[PDB]
Amino acid sequence: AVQKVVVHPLVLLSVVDHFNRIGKVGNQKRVVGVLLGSWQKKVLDVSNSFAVPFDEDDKDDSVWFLDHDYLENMYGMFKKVNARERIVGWYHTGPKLHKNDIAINELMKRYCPNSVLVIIDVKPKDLGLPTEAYISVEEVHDDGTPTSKTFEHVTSEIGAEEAEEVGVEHLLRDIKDTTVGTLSQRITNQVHGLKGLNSKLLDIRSYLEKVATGKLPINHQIIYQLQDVFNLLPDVSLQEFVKAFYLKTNDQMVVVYLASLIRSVVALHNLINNKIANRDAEKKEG
Amino acid sequence: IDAFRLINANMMVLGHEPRQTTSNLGHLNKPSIQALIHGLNRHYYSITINYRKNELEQKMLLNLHKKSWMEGLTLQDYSEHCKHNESVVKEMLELAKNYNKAVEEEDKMTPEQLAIKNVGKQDPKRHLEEHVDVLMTSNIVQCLAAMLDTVVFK
Amino acid sequence: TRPANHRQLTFEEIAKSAKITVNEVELLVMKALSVGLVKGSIDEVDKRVHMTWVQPRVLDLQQIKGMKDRLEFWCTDVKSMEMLVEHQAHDILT
Amino acid sequence: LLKLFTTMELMRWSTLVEDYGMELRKGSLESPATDVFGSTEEGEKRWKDLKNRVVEHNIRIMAKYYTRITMKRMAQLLDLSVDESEAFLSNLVVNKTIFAKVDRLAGIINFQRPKDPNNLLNDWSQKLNSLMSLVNKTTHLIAKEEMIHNLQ
Amino acid sequence: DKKFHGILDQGEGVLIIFDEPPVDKTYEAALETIQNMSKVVDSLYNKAKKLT
Repeated sequence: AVQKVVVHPLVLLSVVDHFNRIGKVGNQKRVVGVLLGSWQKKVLDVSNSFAVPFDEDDKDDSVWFLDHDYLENMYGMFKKVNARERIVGWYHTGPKLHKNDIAINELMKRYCPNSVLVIIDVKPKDLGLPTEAYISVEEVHDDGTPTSKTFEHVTSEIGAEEAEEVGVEHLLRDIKDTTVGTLSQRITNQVHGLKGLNSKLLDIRSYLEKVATGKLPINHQIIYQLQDVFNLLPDVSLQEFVKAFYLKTNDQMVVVYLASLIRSVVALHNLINNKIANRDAEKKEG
Repeated sequence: IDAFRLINANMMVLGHEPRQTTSNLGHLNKPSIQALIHGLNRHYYSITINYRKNELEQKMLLNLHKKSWMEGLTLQDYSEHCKHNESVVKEMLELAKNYNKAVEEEDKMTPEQLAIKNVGKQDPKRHLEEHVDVLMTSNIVQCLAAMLDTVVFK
Repeated sequence: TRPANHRQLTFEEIAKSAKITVNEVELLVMKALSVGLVKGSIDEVDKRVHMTWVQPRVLDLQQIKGMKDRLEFWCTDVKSMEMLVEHQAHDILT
Repeated sequence: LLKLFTTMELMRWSTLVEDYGMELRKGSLESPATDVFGSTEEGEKRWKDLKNRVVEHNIRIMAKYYTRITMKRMAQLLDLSVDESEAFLSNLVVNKTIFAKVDRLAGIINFQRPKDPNNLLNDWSQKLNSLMSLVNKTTHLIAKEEMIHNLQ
Repeated sequence: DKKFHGILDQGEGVLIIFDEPPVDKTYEAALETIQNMSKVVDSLYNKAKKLT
């Protein structure tokens, strides 16, 4: 059971270039490569990657090629230049995963047993998702379902490292916004923080429309049982939470009589100091 | 980072780096003295380096490395926050008392020279409203997050 | 049946629907708190039983339909009142 | 020992008496129950102490599961008088081992913690932060299950 | 004599025990700055009266 993966920011980048290498002839719309990583704890780390010649045909949709021979020797070279690094899994792109991914994963679990795949989105780069990591489990299946492979979820993030954030800050130099700017910046944090509140809402909007309609089979295990836990706790009971709002008056009180008065009086000093310096330099000009 | 490139011995009594009609040579570095004490400039030459900055990489590195979704409307709520509002006002009271002291002083001891002989990294306007701005921004972001959360959720 | 609208249930509703006597509704709810399928509390001067409930189970497609309508009211409250904030604070946004 | 685990194992002292008619009379060997409780004067001090231990057991579980409790119902749930109930709650609260505070012109006592403004309001933000975080983990999870089955 | 936190009633003959908030330190130091702000405005108007 893997806790989470850590995206070193060289690997994604090194997927973008190889999608751009074949992209002059790119019509396969998918690039499989090998995900190198550093196994630390239950938490996982990723440091490097490389590619592999890959083909696939939708006709009979099981005809494909990793190259074991290319995977042995080139990883052997990265082992020689760096003994710290080993394989932890693989990756592909083209955000809709395809039916073959059971076959690639169950093949190369004989290189690392708890292997893990990461889907990146090279063309989608817009709203809320950097990557995603999948994992395989095989229990009986459930209380009452037929057995299968069933790609499961591992939560993901983007990590960093000292002496690579230097390459982050120096290569961008574009907008260079700090979190400070507490009037302008924090309000916009509340703005687009709420623009994802309806974005996750419109996603949970669309899911129960197409399962109440009844197209896809209802996941009786987690897909609403975790929502059954969810839908009881926006507590808004009034007549004691109404009495939260003299603390609102208390938070107001420091703003009103302290910050409006002193800011006005200090700028009033700048009037008399200027009106003296105006005319006493005017009467001494002649 | 800097990139260099060796010169020959054919122009050794002549001016090396045979550069010509351009004006982008004076930038990107002057020859530094920790570098020109060695083989610069009669052994190689220095060259100019810029970056091939591209789109389809720049924003996906920016937005994906520094990002937090639900952080923008958290609270850090009140027991850590009313204590901070408690603290800052107390020395600001004495800062106001020190602000009174210079204003009621107001002597013609050549007051631009009286201010330079009374330098203390202190009151007049520097140790002023700087705190008041922090008291303003902290309570506004605290109360705007408080009012929006009552609005949205039920 | 009432999803936390006014979840402070009165004792007579339990004593009628469970058809148990009035004096044993307290021993009945202390057992359900002892098992752990509910985490409420008991008042006795008013004999109203306050409810906080964390136990999930199946919810029988018809209750998705009512969950859709509550999610749609949840939609236009978030959507329209964000348009209020953005149009008000547009010039300091950038 | 199972009956004195936790959560009242729903109990009653008169039922404990009817479970313990055997401690004087019958059993496999029966002898320490006659030695500990069946004795005349050393048993009777242990008789009042076993009554004291079970009422001490019932005060803690009432503090767990009750906001308020009337005076008459506590007396019938402790199988003794209202005044002896007043004496039992007095020497426990001056022992500061059970937090309680009574109101005996009307008889209603309460087990509430002493309310304060910010901590109640500290609770609303905590339920809120747990709410907003969980729907993010929810929507992240339903986006995956949508993604897997759409491919089949 | 402040040895106690309470109040009495004659309509019911009843002693009542309560508590009090010690969190006046914000509002105490709030209006003491107004005394400092009163003195500076009295000083400025004196300075502005001295010369136009």
